[PDB]
Amino acid sequence: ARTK
Amino acid sequence: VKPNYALKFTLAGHTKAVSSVKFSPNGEWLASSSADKLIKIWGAYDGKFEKTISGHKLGISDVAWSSDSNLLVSASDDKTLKIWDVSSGKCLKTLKGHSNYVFCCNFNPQSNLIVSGSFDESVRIWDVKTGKCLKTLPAHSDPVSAVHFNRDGSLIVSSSYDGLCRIWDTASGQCLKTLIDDDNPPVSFVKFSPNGKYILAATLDNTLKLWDYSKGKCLKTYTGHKNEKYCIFANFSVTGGKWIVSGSEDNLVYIWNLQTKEIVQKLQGHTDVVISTACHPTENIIASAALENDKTIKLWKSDC
Repeated sequence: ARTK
Repeated sequence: VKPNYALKFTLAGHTKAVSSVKFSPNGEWLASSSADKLIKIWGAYDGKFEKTISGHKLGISDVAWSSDSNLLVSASDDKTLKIWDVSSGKCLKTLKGHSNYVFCCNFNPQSNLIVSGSFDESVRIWDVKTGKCLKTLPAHSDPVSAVHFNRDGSLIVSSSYDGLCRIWDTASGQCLKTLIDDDNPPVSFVKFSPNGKYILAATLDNTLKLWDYSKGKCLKTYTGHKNEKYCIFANFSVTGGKWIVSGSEDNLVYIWNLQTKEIVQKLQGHTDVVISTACHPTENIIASAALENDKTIKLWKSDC
């Protein structure tokens, strides 16, 4: 999720 | 003095955006986590791929080492955390209790506790050995971006998109402090300094700040990088010169002089946002990791  | 970080290795293998990289406390290993649901282990000094640890059902946002380098904990969109024995690859416990994505995690210094933060706007404290939730803190009013124990584990710091940093008493769960500056940008990252006096906090207005949390005072600000969108990790580099290290949304690693706040180096090479950086515990080594258009980890070394 961090990467979104 | 300025450092001279130079690219030594590029680590390929994750099949989606990398979310977090962390060096083992014993200096031997680098763990990485990714939107690809995997944890990868790599040699810290040679970048050599060691193994893949798998089991999460959805992407992983964070991973952290136990004090003795034997265990990892990961935080996943599958709403769990998992505790892993590194040498065997075994999932020792799956931590169930958050009601939404688990975004961040850490062991305390005795590595008998784990702290986690979630999109559910809570902070949970877990018993490592039994795997059961000891306390749930109604910490924030938006997703929790970061959670970190202080030097003796008596406090937890958390940060949130709600614009707040909060400091919690580990034993009682009481909110001891709320930190916020003259503006309310989302806070995207926090951690205690190695000596435990300070808190470094990132906000989504292109700013890092060093707080004396005891006094509730902002001592230093670090600017020049780009951070408006993503929860980018930042670090204290203490093996050589005293620096602050962070990723940036312009695809670079930024390094500042901790005391002067001047930019001392920018590291070029990644082809997407540098979401995560970590600093080796004994050598002047930085790991950096980038998002979906890049998918790689890079290892950089400096003479100071």
